Amino acid sequence: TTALVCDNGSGLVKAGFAGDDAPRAVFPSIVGRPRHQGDSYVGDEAQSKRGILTLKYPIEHGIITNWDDMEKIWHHTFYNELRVAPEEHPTLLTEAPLNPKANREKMTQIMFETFNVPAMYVAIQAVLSLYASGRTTGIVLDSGDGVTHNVPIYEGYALPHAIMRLDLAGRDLTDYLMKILTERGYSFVTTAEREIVRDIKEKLCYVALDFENEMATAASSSSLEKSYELPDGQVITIGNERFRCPETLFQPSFIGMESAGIHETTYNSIMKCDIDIRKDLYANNVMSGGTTMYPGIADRMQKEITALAPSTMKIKIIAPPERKYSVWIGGSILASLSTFQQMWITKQEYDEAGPSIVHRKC
Amino acid sequence: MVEAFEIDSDAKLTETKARASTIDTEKVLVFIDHDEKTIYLWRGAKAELFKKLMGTRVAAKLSHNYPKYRIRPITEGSEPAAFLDLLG
Ligand SMILES: Nc1ncnc2c1ncn2[C@@H]1O[C@H](COP(=O)(O)OP(=O)(O)OP(=O)(O)O)[C@@H](O)[C@H]1O
Ligand SMILES: C/C1=C/C(=O)O[C@@H]2C[C@@H](CC[C@H](C)/C=C\CC1)O[C@@](O)([C@@H]1CSC(=O)N1)C2
Ligand SMILES: [Mg+2]
Repeated sequence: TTALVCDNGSGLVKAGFAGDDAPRAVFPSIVGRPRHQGDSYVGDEAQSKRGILTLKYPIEHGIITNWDDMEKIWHHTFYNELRVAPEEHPTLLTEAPLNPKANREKMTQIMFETFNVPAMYVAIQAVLSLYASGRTTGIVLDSGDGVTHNVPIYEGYALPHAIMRLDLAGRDLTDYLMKILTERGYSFVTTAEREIVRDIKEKLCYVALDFENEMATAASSSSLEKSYELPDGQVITIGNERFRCPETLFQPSFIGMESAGIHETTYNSIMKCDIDIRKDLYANNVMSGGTTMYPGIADRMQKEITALAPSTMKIKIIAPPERKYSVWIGGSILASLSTFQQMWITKQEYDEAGPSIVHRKC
Repeated sequence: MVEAFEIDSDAKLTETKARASTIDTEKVLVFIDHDEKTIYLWRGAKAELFKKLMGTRVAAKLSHNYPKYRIRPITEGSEPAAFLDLLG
């Protein structure tokens, strides 16, 4: 009778039981296959053999694109990670902003017809993160492994006409750090070496408040350079790579994208909303996702938004300590609300209407 | 004339008196300004998510009584001047 919460990311699955403080199961959203003879392994079991296996990510840029492999991830989630029978548990799932209607229907079809869930619900990831912050109005910056979104939300509901999508997130930043590390003579190329650079990115990168000055003083700076110990015991040293990497979020041309940066897409998103709610959005900028973890990102965002907004506008950037999992925590909170029990889509209702019911109740 | 309600922690709607001291950071309140055909939904800074969610639902039902009134969600610390004059 306990509800399940599953947040399917491009990089990581966050799954657990409604009412838990945090996701019990966090594991890679991959399916690996051995190269020879042209079975499969899911999640942690795929990475444990990352050498002999070819990896596929079933979710790309937050959108499910490989449904057979997605089914394996859901089966793995239920039976291996959570150790439940899905037909016994209402299941709350998440989706990306602007998820196509056919995808939402397919997800519902699979949950009821393949896994026989007794009930389910699909919620927008950014909406859950706002709820987790204690708000029903605000604008969320959700940046994970595969996609970044700006999502304005008013009185509980996202405004899809004003949502911005940016195909720039943590995986692209890791790839960029790999590239600029060649300037110090370092070669990181393989899948495993990419994982090392991801860890370097997470441990040593930060967002400069004034990028241009940070660059110009990088030479004379005593404390910019940091060391990192590799698995084999070898040490590397990096300097301005620490902040050039996540600067890409504000200057996507660093990787050859001419999209605006996340500060500008935040502004553009707000400007597509009605004048009378912009003040509420400026005062409630909530960040979520692993790629908003960089030290300094909130202060830089405050600075940039202030330069674009009206001079008298109250601006506040909220970066919760739990933002790596706030989407999941929001779903735990929602699925535990007594008022939400009417919002579940039951098997009875699916058998009557079919997958189209998800558009009406979600 | 002006009325004032409160959305409780146990979901009820209760009337309250509609001036100055009723404001408190942990409440969600509704004020009906008949002169301006406006329903103010006031949320305090420390209002828990589930009163905010239900404050939206309470304002919508009260608005069934006055279907052409304007519904204006407002927040502690940044209320419109018209609202401020309304109470003090
Ligand atoms: N401390 C950190 N600093 C910088 N980046 C981090 C940190 N922790 C995690 N990340 C990055 O966040 C990404 C994973 O975050 P998250 O789980 O929110 O993504 P996701 O939800 O799987 O992807 P998406 O939401 O884009 O589909 C990875 O790229 C990881 O490198
Ligand atoms: C600890 C951890 C973090 C993460 O975000 O991992 C996810 C999922 C992972 C899947 C491949 C990896 C070999 C398996 C598990 C690593 C999971 O790919 C990522 O590392 C990708 C590749 S590099 C990067 O920055 N994002 C992100
Ligand atoms: Mg995510």
